[PDB]
Amino acid sequence: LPPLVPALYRWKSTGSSGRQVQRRCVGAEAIVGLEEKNRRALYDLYIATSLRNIAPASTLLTLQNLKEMFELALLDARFEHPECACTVSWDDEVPAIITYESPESNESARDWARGCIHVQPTAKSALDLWSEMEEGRAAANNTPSKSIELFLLSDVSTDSTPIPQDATVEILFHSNHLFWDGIGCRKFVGDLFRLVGSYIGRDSREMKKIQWGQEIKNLSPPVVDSLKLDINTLGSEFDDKCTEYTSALVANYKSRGMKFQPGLALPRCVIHKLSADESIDIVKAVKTRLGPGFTISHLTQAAIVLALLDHLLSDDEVFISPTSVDGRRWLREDIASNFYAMCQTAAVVRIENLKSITVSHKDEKELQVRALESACRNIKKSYRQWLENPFLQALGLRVHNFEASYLHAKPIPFEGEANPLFISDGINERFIPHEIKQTATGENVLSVESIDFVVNQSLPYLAIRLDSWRDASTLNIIYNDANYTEAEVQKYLQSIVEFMLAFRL
Repeated sequence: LPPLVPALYRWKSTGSSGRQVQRRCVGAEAIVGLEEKNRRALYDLYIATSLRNIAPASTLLTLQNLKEMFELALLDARFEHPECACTVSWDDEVPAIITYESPESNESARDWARGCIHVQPTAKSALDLWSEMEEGRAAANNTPSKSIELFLLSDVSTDSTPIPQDATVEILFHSNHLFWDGIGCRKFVGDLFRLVGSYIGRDSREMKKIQWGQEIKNLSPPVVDSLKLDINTLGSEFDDKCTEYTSALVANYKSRGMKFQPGLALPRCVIHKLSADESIDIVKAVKTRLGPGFTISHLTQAAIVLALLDHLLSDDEVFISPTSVDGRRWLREDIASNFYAMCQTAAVVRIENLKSITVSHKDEKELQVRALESACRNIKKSYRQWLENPFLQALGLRVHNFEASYLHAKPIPFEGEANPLFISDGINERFIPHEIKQTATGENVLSVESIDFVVNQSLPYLAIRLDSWRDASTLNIIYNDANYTEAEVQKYLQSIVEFMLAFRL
């Protein structure tokens, strides 16, 4: 297994002015950056936010003036976090190249921001537009997505129609996954919602010009150089643990699992929003039944497994799932909480003795609870083997480099069957505010009602995401519609939800 490598991934000035820098991407970046996949938007991130106009009656909003305010916000945000204007290129190597260049002029910067914000008077939701964009893609037939763009939608006649009191404005954020992980992208949405507050109800042309060039130092530093651990100190324990992961990875590609139909078509999504009341009861049941260190994310992973067992093989089968985790805790404290580029690593969930946890929905509640509890303890114990290790972020970078190379070499890496994968997105309040306010007055202007986070799926496994907003948990399953019917995914999602609900006290 090739080593890191830190020098290989640092920012480099590409010319005399210092205004353009580039770096070879690393780890999970290399996976989502694979040229043949990135050009087809195969891992693109979308965040669908539904907002409600709760502003004072004297605040006049239109799609046209919202676009103007978000252009201003996006410029401020580019200064704070220039990942939003990085671009991608490739040579003959597997890892993508990430470039950042300061705007050549304030005019050029303004042109760029205008180019990233779009509006439509329409009744379509943000997710309706995702569907349309993916259908349109696809039909249009090979250019990588921008780091970020926004689409503002509202059911009004024109872009100068005042948005009625309590009317919905939807925003779809669309990002090339190369330049962010889910955390960084949501943090950036939060930043835009903060920054746009400066421009509601005002002389923006007269405001202090941004000194372009000065934001280069605001790019997230290279992950390798940001670690607590000195990677030069690594040895055979590190190599063995990396090999344990890559062995699990390769075996997961080849393992028995959920049947799928071969092919490739469009990414699709099925969403189940649990009520706040249900979510609070589920979280309480986890705390009570299982205690500290256990979470609804563990329970969801447990329910995924029980739903899989109920849906379906060898006596000694082990459920093995190479998952990804946020790597920020492995970064130095003064970097870790302000990191917008990809910062992901890897763990392997393992659950043995599947027969002992095989329960139907018609079995006694106590049997189901006991099965879920067993699985949760297996899940948490698994994570412990990975998360307690100080080299884990370094391992992620190294093994994900390998994974990118594997996926380049094997474009159809699953055959016949693929087990569902769980991704926890966590609590959205960490990153995005409940309201957009007029900053000068503190007045609420737009209520952020719902947040749905989607990542395009071009591989044949069910990718199951959990997050939370306003104390309500949402489960989303993203799948490719060549591989499953919507009905079977819905059936599976409902099964997972039913087991989660069964855990309630």
